[PDB]
Amino acid sequence: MLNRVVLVGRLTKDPEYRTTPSGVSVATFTLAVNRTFTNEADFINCVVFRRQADNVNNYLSKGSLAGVDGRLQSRNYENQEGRRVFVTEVVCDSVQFLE
Amino acid sequence: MLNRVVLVGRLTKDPEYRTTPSGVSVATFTLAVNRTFTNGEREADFINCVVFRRQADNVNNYLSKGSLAGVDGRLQSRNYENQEGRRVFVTEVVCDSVQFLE
Ligand SMILES: O=c1[nH]cc(F)c(=O)[nH]1
Repeated sequence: MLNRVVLVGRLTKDPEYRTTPSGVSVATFTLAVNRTFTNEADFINCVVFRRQADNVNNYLSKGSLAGVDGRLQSRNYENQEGRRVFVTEVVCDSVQFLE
Repeated sequence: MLNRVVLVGRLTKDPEYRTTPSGVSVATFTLAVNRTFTNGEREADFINCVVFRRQADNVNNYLSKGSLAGVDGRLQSRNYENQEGRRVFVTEVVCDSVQFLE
């Protein structure tokens, strides 16, 4: 079914590397996406698969402007405090490096 | 900045329909959005949506568990403390429009 999300925002921190529970490598970063209206940003976790993870970790850093096109994915997991965390993330088909 | 979400899916439950403390209609539901790829089995994503005003009224009046719907909106994050004292991070789709597809 149709699942498409597009964002332009600035990274809140330097991107990271991580391995999925199944051992697949990804890059992760958080995008601060300023709203168009007035009463503020939204903070959206993004996930890049395969070698695109290397472009993300080398070209972007905290404050970099980026654009993402991808799909929204839900998952959940138990954190270290033994707590069930529910997340909705953008799994990126492409990341555009705007600056 | 650019922030756009489009989804087609089916409601996992009857929408929840209420009037906020500002006086606006509010509707919430979870859209089960099937993935295009397959594992052979095909998995789904479960996206929390919220709609306000006339679109909320329409959602309550026409959508029910299992209904096919299309949403066009924006992705919003927020924070809250639960009664256990834990910070909970919320990501949901705030719908500008809902399309009824059945
Ligand atoms: O962050 C993630 N994105 C997609 C996945 F399939 C997963 O396991 N973890």
